[PDB]
Amino acid sequence: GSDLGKKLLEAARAGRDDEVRILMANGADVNAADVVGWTPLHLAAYWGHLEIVEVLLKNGADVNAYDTLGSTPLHLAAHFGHLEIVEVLLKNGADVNAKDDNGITPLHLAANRGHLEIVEVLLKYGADVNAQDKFGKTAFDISINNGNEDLAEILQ
Amino acid sequence: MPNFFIDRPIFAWVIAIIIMLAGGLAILKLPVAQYPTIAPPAVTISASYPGADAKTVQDTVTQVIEQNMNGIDNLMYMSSNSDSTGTVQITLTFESGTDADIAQVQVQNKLQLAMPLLPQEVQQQGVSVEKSSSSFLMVVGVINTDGTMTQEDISDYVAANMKDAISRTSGVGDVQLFGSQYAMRIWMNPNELNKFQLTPVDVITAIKAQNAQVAAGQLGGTPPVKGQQLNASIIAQTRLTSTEEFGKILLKVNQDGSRVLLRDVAKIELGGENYDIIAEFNGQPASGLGIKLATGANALDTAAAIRAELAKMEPFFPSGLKIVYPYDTTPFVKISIHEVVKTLVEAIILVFLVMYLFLQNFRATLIPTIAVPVVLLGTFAVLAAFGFSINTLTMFGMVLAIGLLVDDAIVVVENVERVMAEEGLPPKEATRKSMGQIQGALVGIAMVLSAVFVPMAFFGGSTGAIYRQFSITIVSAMALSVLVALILTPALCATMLKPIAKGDHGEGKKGFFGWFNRMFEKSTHHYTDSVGGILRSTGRYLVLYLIIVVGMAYLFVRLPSSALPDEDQGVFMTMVQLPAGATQERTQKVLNEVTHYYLTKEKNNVESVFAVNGFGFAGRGQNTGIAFVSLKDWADRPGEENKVEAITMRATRAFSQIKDAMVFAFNLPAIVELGTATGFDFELIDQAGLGHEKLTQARNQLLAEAAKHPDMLTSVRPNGLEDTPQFKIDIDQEKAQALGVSINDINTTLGAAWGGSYVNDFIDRGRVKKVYVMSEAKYRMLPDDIGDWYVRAADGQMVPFSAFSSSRWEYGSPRLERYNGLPSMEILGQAAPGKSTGEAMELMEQLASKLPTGVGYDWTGMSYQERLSGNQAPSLYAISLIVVFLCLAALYESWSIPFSVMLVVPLGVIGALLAATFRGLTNDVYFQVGLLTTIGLSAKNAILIVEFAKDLMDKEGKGLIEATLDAVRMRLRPILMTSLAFILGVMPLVISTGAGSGAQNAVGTGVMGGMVTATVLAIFFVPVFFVVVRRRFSRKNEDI
Amino acid sequence: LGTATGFDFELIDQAGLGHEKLTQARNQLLAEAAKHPDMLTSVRPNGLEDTPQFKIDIDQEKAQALGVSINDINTTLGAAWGGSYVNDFIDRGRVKKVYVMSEAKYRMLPDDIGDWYVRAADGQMVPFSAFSSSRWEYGSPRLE
Amino acid sequence: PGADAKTVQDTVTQVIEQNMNGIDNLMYMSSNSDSTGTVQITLTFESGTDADIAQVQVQNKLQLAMPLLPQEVQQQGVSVEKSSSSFLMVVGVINT
Amino acid sequence: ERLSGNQAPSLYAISLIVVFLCLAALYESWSIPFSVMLVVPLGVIGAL
Ligand SMILES: CCCCCCCCCCCCO[C@@H]1O[C@H](CO)[C@@H](O[C@H]2O[C@H](CO)[C@@H](O)[C@H](O)[C@H]2O)[C@H](O)[C@H]1O
Ligand SMILES: CCCCCCCCCC
Repeated sequence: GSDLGKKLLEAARAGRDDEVRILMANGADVNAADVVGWTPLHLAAYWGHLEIVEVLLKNGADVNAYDTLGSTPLHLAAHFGHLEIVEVLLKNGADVNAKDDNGITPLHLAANRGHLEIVEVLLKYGADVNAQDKFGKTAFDISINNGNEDLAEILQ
Repeated sequence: MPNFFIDRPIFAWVIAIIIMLAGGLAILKLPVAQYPTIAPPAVTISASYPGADAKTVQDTVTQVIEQNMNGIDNLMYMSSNSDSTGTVQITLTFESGTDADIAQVQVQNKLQLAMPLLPQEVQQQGVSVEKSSSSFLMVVGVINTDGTMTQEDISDYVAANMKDAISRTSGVGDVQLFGSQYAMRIWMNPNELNKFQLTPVDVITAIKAQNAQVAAGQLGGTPPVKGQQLNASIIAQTRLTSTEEFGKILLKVNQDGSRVLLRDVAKIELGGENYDIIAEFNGQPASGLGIKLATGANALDTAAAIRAELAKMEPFFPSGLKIVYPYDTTPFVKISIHEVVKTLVEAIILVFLVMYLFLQNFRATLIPTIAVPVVLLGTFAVLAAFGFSINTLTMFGMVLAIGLLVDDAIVVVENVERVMAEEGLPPKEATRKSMGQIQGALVGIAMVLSAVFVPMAFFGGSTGAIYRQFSITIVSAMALSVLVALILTPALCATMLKPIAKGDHGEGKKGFFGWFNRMFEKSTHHYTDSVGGILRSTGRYLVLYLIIVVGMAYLFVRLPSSALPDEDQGVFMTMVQLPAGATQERTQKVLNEVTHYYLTKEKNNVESVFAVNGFGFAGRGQNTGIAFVSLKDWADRPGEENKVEAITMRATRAFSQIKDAMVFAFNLPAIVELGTATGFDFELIDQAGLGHEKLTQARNQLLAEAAKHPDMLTSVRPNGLEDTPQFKIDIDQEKAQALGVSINDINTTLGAAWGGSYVNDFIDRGRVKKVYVMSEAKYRMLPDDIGDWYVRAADGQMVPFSAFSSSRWEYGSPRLERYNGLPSMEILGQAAPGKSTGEAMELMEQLASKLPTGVGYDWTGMSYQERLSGNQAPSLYAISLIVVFLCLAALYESWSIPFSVMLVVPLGVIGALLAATFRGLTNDVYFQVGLLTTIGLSAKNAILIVEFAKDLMDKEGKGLIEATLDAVRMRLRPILMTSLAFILGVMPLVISTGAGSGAQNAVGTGVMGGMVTATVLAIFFVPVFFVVVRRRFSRKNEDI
Repeated sequence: LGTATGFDFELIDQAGLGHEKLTQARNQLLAEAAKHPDMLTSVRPNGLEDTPQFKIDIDQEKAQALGVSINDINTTLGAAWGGSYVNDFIDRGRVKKVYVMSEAKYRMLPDDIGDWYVRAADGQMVPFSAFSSSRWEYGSPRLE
Repeated sequence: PGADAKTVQDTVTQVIEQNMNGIDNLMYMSSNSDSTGTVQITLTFESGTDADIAQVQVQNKLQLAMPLLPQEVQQQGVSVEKSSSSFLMVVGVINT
Repeated sequence: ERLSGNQAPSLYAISLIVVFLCLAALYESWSIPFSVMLVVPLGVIGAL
């Protein structure tokens, strides 16, 4: 319950790159968490603030930090098409096969929204193509259900 | 007319008494209110969807209703809010002067044909259409001192045994409850439900079946058989009346033969329909009623009527139940009136003193003491004829006019006292000659004054509505004043005034009066000598006149303009805003800190705090709150330190070390039904189906550019709430079908359990109320509780939610805004110190055009009104100036001489501007009407001077210089008398610090400053104007 | 305008007392009004008096035990004894209503209740006498 | 149709009555609910009240209680009329 | 009836005052009007 921790969370969400840098120098906790378990790196990934993702990882932020439902920055980045952020997270040792409480992986979420570029990068970093969610669904199954043939070809 | 009534003094009296009677009768039966209808008429469509989120409300209710809001006349704009509490408000604002009855019915008629498209759940709650443009008369608070009743217990009694009886009280319009009547609560237990293989669906089904009112016909019903002996109603199932009866509802019979009753799977109690609002009054549980005033209803009667009707139920109340008044606008209206009446009485006894100083007899001093009151009374009868009310604007309209009404009395009585002393004619003959000189001018003055004030009424919007109150009031009183001056004051002059010896100016008297008469005679000689010298070198003073026009023009641009001044009304607001995801309990801790502070550190000033949890002006929900701070009477709050503006700043500063929660105290605006009035009101609109997330990006992009210009723009902020974490749950349709679980059973179980469901009605102590099913609190708090809930498959097995559902955190809006049927975000802000709102608006437009393609904008509220009332402002000044010229041209029978009068305008303006600029006030409506009444009175003085001068040149064939100097000598005394009486009349208004002093200061200061300069400058410049104007514009006439 | 002679008084229940207690209060006022024939004359109620009503209770347990839907019961009782507006038809080019109801002779007396059968889930026909009881009780034919 | 006084009162009359507010120039409201399944709610307005404005304000309030009424009552049609007017004549029709 | 009760006397008073003021203007006198207004009961006694 640190004041500077709450400011960083709000600052990293709105995309204040310079205010982050200042709060980092002032000694604000990089791994401060919401009520729902979101860190600044969660928010930066979700809203697509690349520089802040790079700045937070440079100041020793947990790249594999997980929320109360088991979702990581990579889950959010991969889901909502932030390709540049997916590359940076994976370059800083992000768990490519991270399972949320539903057994959903970055590859599932990327496949769900038909982000071909992100899917191909996740596969390059060794994403388990046969990984099943709690319902036994693979990325390929998701692609077939959505009628995405281009994406189905890649996972076959 | 004067000659006729000089011979018939009793006829004159009869007319005056009839006017007084008509006035006094109007005063009794006229509606009294703080303000009239200023705010443009507005109709609000209110609907609720219990359990629904902002987007569910928007996409099933708001958009559907909005798409059918067309073919409606006089619609300016439409705005809507859809929030996380399942509430929607669509506001349709109509043009000023739109029939509010016609507006409401045209909206209702369009809504009525969208009703079948709305969800049944929304229809059952009832979709109200109301006139929202009206303001709160008072708020009745209800508490239980015994501490026996909870918020829900109190709210029920107020809803079922008060709300209606209050609506029936004389002059009462709209009424809104702080809570709800009792609803029968079924608090379901998922453990017990699963244990007997049951779901919320079975509970709802069982309630509809076993809580039913059945029509069963009659014994011997029609058509009957012959010989039938008995006719009797058949009574089958009737609505349940108690928690006991609801508990006995048989859900199922087990195979072993045991019974599952509703009380075996649920807790059963009387509770609220809704729990999203917690109201407190000095920390203790409370309900209440927000009462509104009806069309042309007396506010002082309605207030007294309710207080009397509530005292009639005092014995009928249960033990402890006490009525409190945390918000009432009646006490401020009574003072606002009493203070205005005090000013009118003070002004009359001041005219009495000034009339006895100059004329020095009690017979002459009574004529203005009779004529002025007659006109004031008569005006009310005229106001009653136009359908106006006794309010702040019409009340101060008479205060601002008193100078014009007092002059009409003095001008008549003085001119008779002059003629008698100069010529030695008897009173009756002196009045005939005296009235003969002024009669024609007084009629001409009326036409000129009309042209000054009448065009002020033809302003559009809310500013025009304010202006029109002064326009009609001043013109009405002025018109009556001239009528009374041609009927009564001549008759009274002829009969009451005693004769004066020829050449007797009271310098033969002794003591103080003897000194004054000798002193003023010398002063009058010195004045004519000073003017005589000024007229021999006019050229120099025309350059001095230009310096005043330039000086005026400079002060006019430098002086900031305001709407209306802030007032201490014995109330103010404290808004509470906790961060995203903040709970009811956390918000209640902050309101308790705020409540405690006011009852502790402001114990001497504050009477009560009405804390409201779950409602704010930015939006509503668990992270928002408000506190109505009710102050003690002004009589117990002496000094500026104990005023609303001082307590406000003390509180806002005291709420700095607050435990991460935004808490600001602020005073109410003059007209609350208008809101703020300072700054601008911007709408950012999505006009290409971009989406809410992209509209936020564009909003953030605009706010960042607005922060780059602190020079021009200040406090540019969004009015709405920010996106909050939402718990998104996905149903797997395949796994649901695989397990044989109906998607309807799933969504009904989730919906009814977590959201709550309105099943049907029951009868609580003879009154129909709602039955709600919902999960008991402890089984619908956290995500892990989702797996406690089981649905029954076709095969009879119980499947948990965890089997066929996944969940994740996702951001979404707790308050979705729309403008003109498109997604919008409202942005507030103001021009920085020095800069004008017009300049600030121009910048916002240029910033808005840099935003992404598909993003547009529009102006709303006071920005829409200003942008509209701009092109008409200059034309109405031009229309006024042309008609004044044409009136003066007809009076004097000349195209040139009118200029000699119209040049006197800036002489009064320079003083007002200096006085207002010196005292650091603003260019508000009170200042602006103050200029017109100052310019009007200065113009009237110039008209009477030029009349006398022109009369002498025509009637007696005198020279230009002789006639000019004769005129200014005759017209000095009456000018200085009116000026002095009026300057003293408005002196209490300038030094006023009490209740309603904000308005009094705005009236008095500009008038006192303006009158001082107009008085001193005009007596020297008016003769200069006539001489210069007559010499330049004339053929071979004569200077001899 | 109506009558115009005399007065028009309204006695109001303002504490959820109930219809039976409002009558008691009304009777108490009319009795005191009769004690002053000097002042008041023909002080009478405008409305009707409470009449015998045939109150029928459905046993929810026995209904569920026999597999008889409470909806089938209330629809059978309602439509038969009360009558039910089903839908519209076209009589000589004009739209008019279709009503279902019991023929007079099967909805006159309490004993006729046992003539009416509802079908259970199992397909058997259950009479009203199986799952219902009845008694005489007073009630208002005109609630003001 | 088929409903008793109390069934009419507690499903129709009370529901309509609870929504009869925000109506201008209302002196008093009275209602009858009878054994023939009939309800009459009478709203009497002040002398000089515009009867057209009175009817429409009542209708508008009734219209937003209609979804709360039993389907059986809605199907029969809920009329809003100016009852203050008097009978000009009664036409009788017979078959000789 | 309960409503139209407080206004009954005032309307008689308003009528009486205005009649007096009308007669006062006609004859140009505050006294002579009384000579006319005293005739009211002469007609009333017969009707009753
Ligand atoms: C000679 C110069 C002319 C000056 C006159 C200017 C008149 C301007 C003010 C007129 C206001 C009087 O209007 C009248 O006010 C009183 C209270 O004061 C109100 O009366 C109200 O308050 C009183 C307080 O005693 C209560 O008893 C009463 O139940 C309530 O109705 C009337 O409803 C209103 O009709
Ligand atoms: C005619 C020459 C004298 C001019 C001066 C007159 C006095 C002016 C005082 C304001």
